[PDB]
Amino acid sequence: MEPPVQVAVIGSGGAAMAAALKAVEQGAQVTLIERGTIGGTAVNVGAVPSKIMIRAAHIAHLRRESPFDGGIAATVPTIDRSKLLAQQQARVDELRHAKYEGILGGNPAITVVHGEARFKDDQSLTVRLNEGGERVVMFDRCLVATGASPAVPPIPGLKESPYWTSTEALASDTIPERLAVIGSSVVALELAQAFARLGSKVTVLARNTLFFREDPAIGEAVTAAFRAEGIEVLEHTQASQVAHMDGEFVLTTTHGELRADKLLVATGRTPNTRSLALDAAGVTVNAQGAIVIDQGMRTSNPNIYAAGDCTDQPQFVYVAAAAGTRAAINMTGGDAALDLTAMPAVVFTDPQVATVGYSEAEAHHDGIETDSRTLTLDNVPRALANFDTRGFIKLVIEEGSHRLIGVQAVAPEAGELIQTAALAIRNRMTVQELADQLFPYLTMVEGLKLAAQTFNKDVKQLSCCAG
Amino acid sequence: MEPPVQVAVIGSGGAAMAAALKAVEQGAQVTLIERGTIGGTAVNVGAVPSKIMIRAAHIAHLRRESPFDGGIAATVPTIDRSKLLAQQQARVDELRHAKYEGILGGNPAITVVHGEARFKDDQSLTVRLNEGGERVVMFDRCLVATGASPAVPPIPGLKESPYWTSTEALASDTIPERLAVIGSSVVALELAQAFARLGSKVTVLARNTLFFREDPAIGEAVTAAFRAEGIEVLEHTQASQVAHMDGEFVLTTTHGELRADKLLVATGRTPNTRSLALDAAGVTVNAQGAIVIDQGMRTSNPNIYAAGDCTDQPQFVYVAAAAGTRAAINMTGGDAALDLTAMPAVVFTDPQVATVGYSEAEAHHDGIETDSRTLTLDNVPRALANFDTRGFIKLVIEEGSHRLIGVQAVAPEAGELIQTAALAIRNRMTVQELADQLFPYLTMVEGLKLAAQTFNKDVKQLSCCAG
Ligand SMILES: Cc1cc2nc3c(=O)[nH]c(=O)nc-3n(C[C@H](O)[C@H](O)[C@H](O)COP(=O)(O)OP(=O)(O)OC[C@H]3O[C@@H](n4cnc5c(N)ncnc54)[C@H](O)[C@@H]3O)c2cc1C
Ligand SMILES: Cc1cc2nc3c(=O)[nH]c(=O)nc-3n(C[C@H](O)[C@H](O)[C@H](O)COP(=O)(O)OP(=O)(O)OC[C@H]3O[C@@H](n4cnc5c(N)ncnc54)[C@H](O)[C@@H]3O)c2cc1C
Ligand SMILES: NC(=O)c1ccc[n+]([C@@H]2O[C@H](COP(=O)([O-])OP(=O)(O)OC[C@H]3O[C@@H](n4cnc5c(N)ncnc54)[C@H](OP(=O)(O)O)[C@@H]3O)[C@@H](O)[C@H]2O)c1
Ligand SMILES: NC(=O)c1ccc[n+]([C@@H]2O[C@H](COP(=O)([O-])OP(=O)(O)OC[C@H]3O[C@@H](n4cnc5c(N)ncnc54)[C@H](OP(=O)(O)O)[C@@H]3O)[C@@H](O)[C@H]2O)c1
Ligand SMILES: [Hg+2]
Ligand SMILES: [Hg+2]
Repeated sequence: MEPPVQVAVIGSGGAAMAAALKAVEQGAQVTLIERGTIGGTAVNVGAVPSKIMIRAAHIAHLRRESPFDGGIAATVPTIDRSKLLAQQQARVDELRHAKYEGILGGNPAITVVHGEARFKDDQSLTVRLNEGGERVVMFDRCLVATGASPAVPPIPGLKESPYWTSTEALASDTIPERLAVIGSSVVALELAQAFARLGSKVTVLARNTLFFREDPAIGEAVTAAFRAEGIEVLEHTQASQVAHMDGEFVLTTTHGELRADKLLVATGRTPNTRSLALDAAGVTVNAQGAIVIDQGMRTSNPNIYAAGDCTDQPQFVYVAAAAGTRAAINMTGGDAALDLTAMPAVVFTDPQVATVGYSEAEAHHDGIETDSRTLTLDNVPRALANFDTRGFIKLVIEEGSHRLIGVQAVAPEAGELIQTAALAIRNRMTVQELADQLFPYLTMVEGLKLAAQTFNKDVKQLSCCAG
Repeated sequence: MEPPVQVAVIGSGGAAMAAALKAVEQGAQVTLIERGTIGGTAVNVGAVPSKIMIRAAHIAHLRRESPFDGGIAATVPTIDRSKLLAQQQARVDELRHAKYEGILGGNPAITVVHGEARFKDDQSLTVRLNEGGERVVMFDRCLVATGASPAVPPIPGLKESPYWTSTEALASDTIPERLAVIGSSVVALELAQAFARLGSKVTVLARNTLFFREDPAIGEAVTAAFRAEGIEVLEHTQASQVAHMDGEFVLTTTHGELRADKLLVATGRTPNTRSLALDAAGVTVNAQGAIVIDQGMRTSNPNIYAAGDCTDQPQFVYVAAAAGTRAAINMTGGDAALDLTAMPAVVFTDPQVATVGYSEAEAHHDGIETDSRTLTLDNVPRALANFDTRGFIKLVIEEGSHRLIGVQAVAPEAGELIQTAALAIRNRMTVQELADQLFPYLTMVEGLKLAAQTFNKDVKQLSCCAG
């Protein structure tokens, strides 16, 4: 009779949870090791609390102003951040219980160990237990799903100052009068706008332009939107010194001296791999410290897998979970691979950013010949009816085949409409085929159809829902 | 040398516009006859003004209340309906110019005639001109695209009372203190909620239940939502007498006497065909007065076509436009057919209703064996993060193949997510295939994936974005 496979999982985030559950489903016995709070980043200090805070911010903003203020009075709402934080935290705590702790605890084929794991060799871990002492965890296969942590640039004075990462910002019980933000990508900008809408005077120090690594139309639209609601965006601006004196931050910058009550540093994340003794198990990392893996999540050691933010994978919980599931399949004798060809991504600013597939520049880099169309939102009936035409929908096609290969959008509800684009790309549709489908009038997603139609004719001279 | 085909178009709405433009593109000479305002229903008195008013209502509602009121103060906003109406009307007038009048006037192959057309015979019309007298319009082919008008039930006292249809409601410059609504489908309920949110005390007299012809889960959710925000929904209630006395409506009902300042009657629409002398051209109508057509929009007379609300077609401007385009193709020697298999539909209540493909009941009626899953919105991360879990997402599949054949949703942004469902149905995807696609976390559209996963496993015991 053959014994259950012994699977060790390091972490308890989206990747680890998916792996643990799939491994048990496949008949393995799981030992899961977590050094901090169960659930990792998405539930505790990431996606969930951030989206809640952004929704609160949206309501505050719309109470302050709207495109219908000519006929609907607005007021500046009083904000009780203590109550908002309590509400936010209760949902976080509830979800941690329901989807993480309750699922791990209610399964007898799973042992949770509260401690910090490192590799002893290629078939065992040593765990420094949170209650002191150690245990050894022997395994047949191991998944490393240790995630990442906020990166901190070596700006003089920053290290010893009382600055915030996303964690401390989300956990804060007060809205600061003045918030400085160093960074210019999704964490910085999601949180900058939320804090601004909840009452902070926000200044963003962007070392280049916003969303510098994305199609430049994205940063252009987001920058304009931010400035329109009173967020200061200092482009090509870095702080050379941080100080905290007489109860406030003092930043020395290329733009002059800036003062603020709180400072958010949102300058990327780094993989959590330095405490793992990966060399002891022959697990290779890249120049950023990320664990190198193939499409099956296999490391340089055949019995060790890695998934999620501790690898080079896109840092989205749906990617981490998908990777964990497939790692578990492979740890239990299967043959699975992760396909990210139609992976959507959403930035929860207002307007939202959403992308899927190739930008023009990404396609060019991969040797693909392209064409594109960029439909400004003043051509989308829904945006016109809302009297808010900030943004655009951009479609990228392969030349010759006219297959849709990418979409980038800046729009309210961009995160909803992007999934239609994602399915169109998955199903290898041409823009003509997409345009010939019926879309509902006066929805944002109708903009995909209208953009697709501009490859053939002028949408300006097209009648209502022609197609 | 062969002459341009002479195409007559009756109407100037979505169907007529699409046809006129396509006919010219195909080398025909168009004579378009319109008795009233250019643009017909969607732009002037339908979709556009209604969606604007509903958006205004949404802002008013969120200024009044939200799930975040524990930490964000709310006020009752003053509403200036004169300013809101002016804003609404300016957008209507702008769009009529841009997409209808400017397009017709700027094309020399198009003659617009201001008058009421009827058939003289099967190759000509007589037009009663708005400025008096008549002209004859000879044609080789004719498209009838005359739309529909609000239906009015023969309730004693109603005919001679100063009641509203959707037209008068949308054009009103004041929000009535008390609004009674007779009707229980999309027009009644879209407008009931908009008026309620803008300040009216609204009472809906529904002769059966809300959305009686739809999957019963829809009406159940909408009814609960309406009651939750103080709209009275009187089910199985009809008015047997209308009177207008001492400046108010007095309705005699099965629920007792009801009084209101204004009365909206929203009890369907009827095709505009009685003034057409259709018998003179051998064009057959059905028992409702709708012009009978095939999938190519051809009537009983081979030289006459019909499209839009004057037929039995679904009354959506995107259907009318698609039908008009294809009628024009067929009028100019082509072979086109309209496929409504993946036709989405959206109700702009809050939460929205959206449907595509078959309900369980519709599938059963067509001999299709089905299974289904209904995911309540308290399982959707986005809804949880918004602290608003009103609604559900329901998926209908064919048994055996597991092909997705229908989706019904009641949710905020249901109209956006429904298009992903529409494409999945177009591409003949199984629920397993849909579930294995990556969706963005904390979007409403993620609910489609989560619902799809419940055909295989319990979503309650699934970890974050497992899949
Ligand atoms: C502010 C913010 C907002 C975000 N918003 C979104 C969003 O809207 N949508 C989205 O899809 N994604 C979002 N993300 C990203 C998402 O949170 C991550 O991509 C995802 O949570 C990564 O999951 P994971 O399983 O790889 O790692 P994690 O969830 O980070 O879990 C790793 C776990 O391993 C533990 N650990 C590490 N080392 C050891 C060790 N040696 N021994 C024991 N335990 C260890 C850690 O304590 C941690 O609990 C956001 C992230 C942040 C920071
Ligand atoms: C309140 C309301 C809200 C709506 N909301 C939406 C929505 O959100 N989304 C959506 O897709 N659809 C919506 N609709 C439906 C949409 O407006 C219609 O389905 C669409 O406009 C029909 O277009 P059509 O071309 O068939 O007819 P119409 O646009 O009605 O045009 C018919 C034209 O023919 C003219 N005419 C009639 N008889 C004659 C004659 N004998 N001679 C000359 N001219 C004549 C009329 O004056 C009219 O201008 C809504 C409708 C209403 C009433
Ligand atoms: N909605 C979501 O899905 C979501 C939400 C939050 C986080 N996340 C994920 O979590 C990860 C972390 O996000 P992130 O926004 O922190 O990082 P990121 O997207 O990796 O971007 C790095 C940011 O740091 C800046 N930067 C780096 N070093 C700097 C320095 N020395 N000085 C000033 N600026 C510096 C970069 O500027 P330049 O671009 O100019 O180099 C850029 O703005 C990302 O993968 C992100 O997608 C996702
Ligand atoms: N968002 C959109 O796409 C949109 C918006 C507006 C309109 N439209 C379209 O325009 C058309 C008209 O919509 P509509 O809502 O007026 O009609 P509808 O959807 O055809 O529904 C008819 C309504 O009238 C009721 N009714 C009929 N006779 C009645 C009587 N004698 N007494 C009381 N109630 C009576 C019906 O009740 P029962 O159901 O109980 O019989 C039902 O509520 C529809 O095709 C609609 O889809 C679409
Ligand atoms: Hg349209
Ligand atoms: Hg998730």
